[PDB]
Amino acid sequence: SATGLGVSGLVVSSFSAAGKAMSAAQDAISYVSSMRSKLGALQNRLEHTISNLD
Amino acid sequence: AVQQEINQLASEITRIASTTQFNTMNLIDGNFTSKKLQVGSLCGQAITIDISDM
Repeated sequence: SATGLGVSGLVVSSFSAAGKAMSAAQDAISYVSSMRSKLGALQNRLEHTISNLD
Repeated sequence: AVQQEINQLASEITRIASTTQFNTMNLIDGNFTSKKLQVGSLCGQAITIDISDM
C-alpha cells in the first residue's frame, strides 16, 4: 500500500519536501524491487519443484 | 530638461525590476534568493539561483 511503502502523503510544494518525496519514491522503488525479488526467487523454486514432482 | 529624462529613465529601471518575471515570479527585484534548481536524480543535487535587487 502507499502506507506500507512510505509514499502516503508525499508533499512536493518546496525543494526540501520535494526532495523528501524523491527519497521516499526511490526507497519505495527499492522496497518493491526487493519484494519482487522474493516473488522472483520463489517462482524459481516452484518451476524447479514442478520439474521435480512431475 | 535633462532631469525629465533622468527621472523617466530611473522609473524605467524600477519598472524593469518589478515587471520582469518567469512563470509569474519576479526575477530581479531581489526576492529571487536561495531558489534551488534540482539538477540530478537524487534528494538535494542543487544549483542555487541568487539575484540582487536591480
